[PDB]
Amino acid sequence: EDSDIAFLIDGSGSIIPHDFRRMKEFVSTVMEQLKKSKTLFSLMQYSEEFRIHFTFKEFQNNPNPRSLVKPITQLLGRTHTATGIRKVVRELFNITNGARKNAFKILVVITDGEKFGDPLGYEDVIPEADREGVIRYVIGVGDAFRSEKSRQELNTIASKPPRDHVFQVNNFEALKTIQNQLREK
Amino acid sequence: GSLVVKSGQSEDRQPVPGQQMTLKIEGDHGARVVLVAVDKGVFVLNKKNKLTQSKIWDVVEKADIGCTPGSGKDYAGVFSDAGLTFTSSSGQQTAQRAELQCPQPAA
Amino acid sequence: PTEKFYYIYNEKGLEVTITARFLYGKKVEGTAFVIFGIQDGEQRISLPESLKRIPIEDGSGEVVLSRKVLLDGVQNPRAEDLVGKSLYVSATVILHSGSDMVQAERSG
Amino acid sequence: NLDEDIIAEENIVSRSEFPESWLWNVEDLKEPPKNGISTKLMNIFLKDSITTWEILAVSMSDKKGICVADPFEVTVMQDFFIDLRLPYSVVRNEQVEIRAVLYNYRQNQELKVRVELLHNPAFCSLATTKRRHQQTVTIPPKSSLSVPYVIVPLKTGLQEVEVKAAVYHHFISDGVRKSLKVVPEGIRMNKTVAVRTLDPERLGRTCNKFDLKVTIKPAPEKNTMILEICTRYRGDQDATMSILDISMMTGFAPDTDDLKQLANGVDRYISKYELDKAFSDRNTLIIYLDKVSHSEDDCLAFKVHQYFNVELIQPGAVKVYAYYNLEESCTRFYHPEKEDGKLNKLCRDELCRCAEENCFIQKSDDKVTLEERLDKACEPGVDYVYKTRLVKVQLSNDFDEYIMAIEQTIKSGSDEVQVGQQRTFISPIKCREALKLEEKKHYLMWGLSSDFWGEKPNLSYIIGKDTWVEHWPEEDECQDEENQKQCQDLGAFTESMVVFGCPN
Ligand SMILES: *[C@@H]1O[C@H](CO)[C@@H](O)[C@H](O)[C@H]1NC(C)=O
Ligand SMILES: [Mg+2]
Repeated sequence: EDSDIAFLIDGSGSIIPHDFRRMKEFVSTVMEQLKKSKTLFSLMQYSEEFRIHFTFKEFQNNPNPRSLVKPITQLLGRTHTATGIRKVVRELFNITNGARKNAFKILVVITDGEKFGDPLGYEDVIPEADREGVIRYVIGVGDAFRSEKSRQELNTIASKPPRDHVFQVNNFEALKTIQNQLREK
Repeated sequence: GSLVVKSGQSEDRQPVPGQQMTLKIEGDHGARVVLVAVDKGVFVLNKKNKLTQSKIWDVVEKADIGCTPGSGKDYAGVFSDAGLTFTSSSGQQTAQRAELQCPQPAA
Repeated sequence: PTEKFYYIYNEKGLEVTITARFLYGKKVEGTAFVIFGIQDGEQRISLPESLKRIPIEDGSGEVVLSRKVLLDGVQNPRAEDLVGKSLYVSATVILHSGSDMVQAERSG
Repeated sequence: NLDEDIIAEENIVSRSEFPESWLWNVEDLKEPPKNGISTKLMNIFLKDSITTWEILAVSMSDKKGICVADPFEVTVMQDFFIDLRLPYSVVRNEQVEIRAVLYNYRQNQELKVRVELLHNPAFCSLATTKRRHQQTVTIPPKSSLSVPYVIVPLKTGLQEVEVKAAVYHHFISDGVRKSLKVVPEGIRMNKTVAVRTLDPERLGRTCNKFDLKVTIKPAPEKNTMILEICTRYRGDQDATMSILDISMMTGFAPDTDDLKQLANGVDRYISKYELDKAFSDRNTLIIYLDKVSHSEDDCLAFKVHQYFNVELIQPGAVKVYAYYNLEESCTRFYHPEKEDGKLNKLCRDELCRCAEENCFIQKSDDKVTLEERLDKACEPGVDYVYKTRLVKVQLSNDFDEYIMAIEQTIKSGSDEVQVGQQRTFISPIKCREALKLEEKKHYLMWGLSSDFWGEKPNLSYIIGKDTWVEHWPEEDECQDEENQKQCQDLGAFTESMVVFGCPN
């Protein structure tokens, strides 16, 4: 089977630079320790404006993740989470960027759980990921769990069940649930 | 053989709408399996004429050629009651079988 | 009904247990409409005096048709004609919501 | 903007998929067998429907043959959810009722919900585009609440309804999204006169069992009113147990003790729990009757109280039927000023649109300068801006008609308007007095191309949420020093609108 892995990081100002560094480094480790067959990686940084830091084509041609992740900055915008997702499903999972049909499609949403200024809601874009069939792993950060409505924003983003998908970034055993879900898949 | 439909992730308290579930099917080798999931709310409206493996055998056992649970009046009827014909060179033979359906007339 | 049939001399009359439950796996709290009738082959006769309006208690209920009430209805009081007649029961239960409504039946 | 602590409707992923059956699947058993058993594990998705999913299967191997299975049960639910209960055969262009039941299976935690009936241009609801309809409620653990919602099916066919309920100081939300069939009537033959000029210019090359009179009256001495019902049966002999479903005008509740007083009443009964239910969200009431008469009026009445203050109030609803038959029911809606309790809409030969949004664009703001005045006049939406004089007035129950005398065409739009012309502007009856409008007065007015009632040249005008109207006095009525500031901005609005025209 075909392992298509996408990565969506928040860059909003609410992301303190230390949270942000953890994100970039955790992603790079996620890919690194996901060194395994037939896995493809693409990334976009999301805030109030979006910019895909690498596509799948650019990844099959460049396997070194550290080379892909170093140049990434913070955006310091607003937080258009909902809009970011249609940018993931409509662009990253397009055949034009490398997307293969009948592949295991996973989205890694890495944010603190605070959408703001987004004109789009979730009731259009979440059922979209499900009608397209993308299994959504969410990685909350900093104080993504201090508040109540943030952490539920996460389960709102994460596919069900959220206990199996919602994880903190510093936790090192966020991969093994998925690293393993493929070993006989 | 055997066909079984059970969950494949016992480690779940209660399924949640939208969630993926691992379904463990055990079965005969090389078989084609035909599936259905029904809202049990349907059965609240109607549950007549639903399919069972035992309804299937009812059909087959109903189709049996024998027409008696036991013996017959003589050597011959034991065979014919069982759905058999016996014929020997000496002349002893089962009666004739002239009907596809069992001999109770108007039954 | 307690026993699949109706015993003609059962002094109790007939005790009936109402089980009402949601599809998802939870028990229902409400109130019931119980009506009975008789069927003679293709000929059915409704039994108007027996309708009872009765509560439903934590997914469980009991209703009792006393033999006194039972016998007052009957048309021809006791005969062999009565045998060969079966009974059917129509149940209409309304939730505390007042909204959802279910028609149920035991026949034969 | 009172409280900041709820999940936004805009982010409430509803329940979507409710198949009455699915997974018609056909899968093949390739697995290396152990024990003489190949084992298959098909990871799937759980539909947005809360029910136990029964699974039925059949193994057709050519060697052993067919084989039915032991059905499999997958028990699905959430702690707190909704299910929505609708009819099936509803009729377009007829006000109806729905009921939404939120269940709570949390064992010890009560809940406060803000739930919105979601806006739909296919339905005449209380929910305009911009004016939400959010009801706030509370739930006892291990209990569910019935919420009524009366609507008008404005269109035909497969219409979906949505309601999103969100909670406070807790986690989940939910949403129901469920379709059904809407259909037409076709009569349009109500007391027609022989030639009523109904025809256009360019074409061509029901309670049959029940008497039910419900009237809600007021009280003598927050606010309490009287509910009155008056019922009968039409037949040869009196009828069996009849039922009433009664639902509360938004934020209403009956008088707990008069409720008790009535239940001891002859031929009547309401169990204790729906009778000692709490004043917190006691909202839907069911009353069962021993029998109903075919011979005369047996009425009933009792008190209702106002638990929460909102200016606009869903009609109450009252649905009565024989215990055995729901489908030959009779439904009435009540409202004290709305006769027969029906929402205001606007109707032509077979079309209607919902007239229930704010009467006109909100007045009395601190800001009345040319700057904002022009901005709402320089917007593209403004098709027409006229200045007329209130010439004639047709007042009526439905709507109240103001006959306007256009002398000048300031800015025509998609309109072909001649000079010295008389045109019909409408305002709903609920709005009439709020407008403080008098004939013989000049008015400078504006609206949109979308806000034109009819087709040419037998047309009319409608004052909507965003229509702007303002009276214009005479020359002898603006010379006052008090009235300077108004007539100042009128003169400068006009001239700079006139000279410059529109910017673009
Ligand atoms: C029939 O006329 C009455 C008023 O006389 C009105 O209330 C009702 O809406 C009309 N019905 C139809 C179908 O036009
Ligand atoms: Mg931010």
